[PDB]
Amino acid sequence: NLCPFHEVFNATTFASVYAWNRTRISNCVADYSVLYNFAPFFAFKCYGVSPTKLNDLCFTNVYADSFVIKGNEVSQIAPGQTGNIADYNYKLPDDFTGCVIAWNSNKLDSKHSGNYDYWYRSLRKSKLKPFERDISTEIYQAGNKPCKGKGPNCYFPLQSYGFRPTYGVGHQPYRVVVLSFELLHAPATV
Amino acid sequence: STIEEQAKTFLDKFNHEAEDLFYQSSLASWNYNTNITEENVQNMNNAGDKWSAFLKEQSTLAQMYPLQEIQNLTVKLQLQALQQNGSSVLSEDKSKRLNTILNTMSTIYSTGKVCNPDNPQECLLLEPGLNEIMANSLDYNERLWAWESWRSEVGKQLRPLYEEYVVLKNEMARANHYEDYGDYWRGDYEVNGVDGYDYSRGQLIEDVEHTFEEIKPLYEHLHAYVRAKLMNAYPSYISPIGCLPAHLLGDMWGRFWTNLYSLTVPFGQKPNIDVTDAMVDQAWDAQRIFKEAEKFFVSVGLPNMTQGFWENSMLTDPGNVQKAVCHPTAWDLGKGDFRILMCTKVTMDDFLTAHHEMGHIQYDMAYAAQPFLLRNGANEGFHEAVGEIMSLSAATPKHLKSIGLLSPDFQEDNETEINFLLKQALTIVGTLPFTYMLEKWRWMVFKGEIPKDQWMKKWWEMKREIVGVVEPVPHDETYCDPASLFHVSNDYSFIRYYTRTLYQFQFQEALCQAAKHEGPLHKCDISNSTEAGQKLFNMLRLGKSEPWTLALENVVGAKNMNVRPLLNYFEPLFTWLKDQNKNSFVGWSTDWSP
Ligand SMILES: *[C@@H]1O[C@H](CO)[C@@H](O)[C@H](O)[C@H]1NC(C)=O
Ligand SMILES: *[C@@H]1O[C@H](CO)[C@@H](O)[C@H](O)[C@H]1NC(C)=O
Repeated sequence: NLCPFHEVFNATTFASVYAWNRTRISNCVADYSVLYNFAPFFAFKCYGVSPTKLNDLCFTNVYADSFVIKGNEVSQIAPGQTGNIADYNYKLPDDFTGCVIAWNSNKLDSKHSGNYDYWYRSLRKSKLKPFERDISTEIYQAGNKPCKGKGPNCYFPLQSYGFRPTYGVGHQPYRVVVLSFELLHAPATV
Repeated sequence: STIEEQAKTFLDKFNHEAEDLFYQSSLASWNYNTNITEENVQNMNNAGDKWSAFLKEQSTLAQMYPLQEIQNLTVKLQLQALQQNGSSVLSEDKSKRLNTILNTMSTIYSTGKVCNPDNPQECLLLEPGLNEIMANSLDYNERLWAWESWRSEVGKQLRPLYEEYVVLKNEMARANHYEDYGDYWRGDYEVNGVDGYDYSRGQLIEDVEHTFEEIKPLYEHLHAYVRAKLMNAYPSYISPIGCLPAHLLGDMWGRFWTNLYSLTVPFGQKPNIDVTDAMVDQAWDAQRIFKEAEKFFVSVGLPNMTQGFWENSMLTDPGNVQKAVCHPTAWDLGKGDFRILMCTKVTMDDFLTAHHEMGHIQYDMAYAAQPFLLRNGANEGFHEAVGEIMSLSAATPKHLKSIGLLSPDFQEDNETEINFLLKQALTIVGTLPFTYMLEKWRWMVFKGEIPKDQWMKKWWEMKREIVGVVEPVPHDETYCDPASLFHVSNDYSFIRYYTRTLYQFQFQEALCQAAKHEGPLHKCDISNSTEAGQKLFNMLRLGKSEPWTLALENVVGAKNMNVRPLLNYFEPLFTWLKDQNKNSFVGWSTDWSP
């Protein structure tokens, strides 16, 4: 058969960065021509595996994440990076083996009046360990007084993404699909 | 958590919300500027309203972090910029009265009209008719009549409003932990907190006075030459002792001497160079001028320009349909959106203005990486200095020959150099004493050395001793002659232009020094020189993070205002003027009266 790689790149909508979506693509025959056939990619990196040597490699689990970020925040999707995304939203392990694919999507993620349906986390008590999800909207207390609600020294942790078609190039939406390759002692199915 | 940490996580939320609300306000203003419609006046107004509300709630929440415990310089600067009480420190009724008086001032100045002579239908407005009749005129009577009529129609109806406005603004400034309104305006050129680079308002006054004292010889020689030239064309009207009439000087207020070239040309046989015919012969459209400007900027070393600058910004007049305004402005919406609003044609003026606005655009792209409250020039004369140095570099004959607007067989002579130097001097060095005198008068009026009942006689005295122009007719104290200027009636500062010229000449000298140029300074060119571009960008990227005394030092090697580069620029003209007016008298005596 064929791997469900098409339904990941061809999704009608993409989840937010602070709440990304992970799908396991085990138990299928890898093709990779679907990912090689899509639109030109603003970025295409793979650490650990050669792009061409992907056909003969046998793996047991292939994960596929999906989110939407800005243009100048794409460079933070890499092992050993510091920023607002790599600390609180999405972190990759220092030992990584997979490909990172991104492509500009301005025609689909711009409402000309504020596409406030995309959110990211800017305030957190501690950094995020690799491959962790944190979906919470509890008030963040930055002062020395207990917080009874929104007000002085009490902020909403999330921050909205406002996307417009007239923005620059670093403030435009970019859909990112990373492909983490996991190798285990169990027999390989991919 | 300490106070520096609370300040830091409060200043990040401000930054995000503010960039969004400013983009919406600015896109609303562009849509109004590019297309005038009541819906557009309506939306400009609603978005401005939401921005002002945010700013005030955040400056009322930003008052809980004292500056005595903040150590970081950038955080302290942002908090200081966000903690200003402003006009809100006044009472509600007083604030409303001040706003109404400012609004009525703007309305009377904008819609002021003189129609007394002949039938009332003979109505002449300022911009269409008065400026046109003042730019070119050969009759004494009409110029004197226009001057007196405008001065009366302004002062007679504007003096009490100016008195009330002065009193209210002085009270507000005193309540704002200052000395007067002049001190409030002078607080911009202030550095405090870093050792080695410190400044004060009195230091600024002393520096301005010292620079004017150093520069006075050149202006005296230029004034003597101008008076000698005007004697022949306008006989039996100017005494040789000096003090040319204020009205008989070109511009309505005599801010510039640009339109005096037709009467003060050194050599009429050799005309100044022009490339309008060259541009129109090669079918140069509005796109090619900006393409060539971008090519020059990228040849210097600065980066290219985004596509959104090409698709979004408009560069040509949209015709009778969809009327707009033609004022060349470099728009910076903030979220990676840079646009230019201007209608261009085949003219040298547009060719230079393209580079002038592209300089501001490059500055904006350079400092766009700074936080929201630190995205500005170090002073108010830093943007214009960059614009004018790029314009100066783009107008050299060598550059014009290189780009292709002039024949390669063309040759330059000393007569053309003298003509160009005099053209530059009539605009740059001819507007410094007027600015200095006006700013000094405003400072003394605001602070209190000037009696309330003595406002016009001392103004004319200072104009006589400093600028060197007398009143054509006596004026009683009821008049409010200074208020006729656009800047004073609309609450604007004026020292910015003096500071801008003094900074721009230093910047040009320092930049073309590093390009390995040998010869006169006025022929310096920066094309095809990456070192100068890198040196300029090093200060461009700073923004307002560092004090101006350090940004200035990073480029020219000096941390203060200097006038030596300005005198070096006009050295051949100074020598020629010294050689010229050796038979005529030099200087003026204020004893002349009508
Ligand atoms: C998905 O695939 C279809 C056809 O395979 C194509 O028309 C479409 O542009 C792709 N992308 C989206 C977002 O639907
Ligand atoms: C996202 O992940 C969920 C499980 O977390 C899965 O059920 C779903 O199919 C994925 N895709 C979309 C578009 O929701």
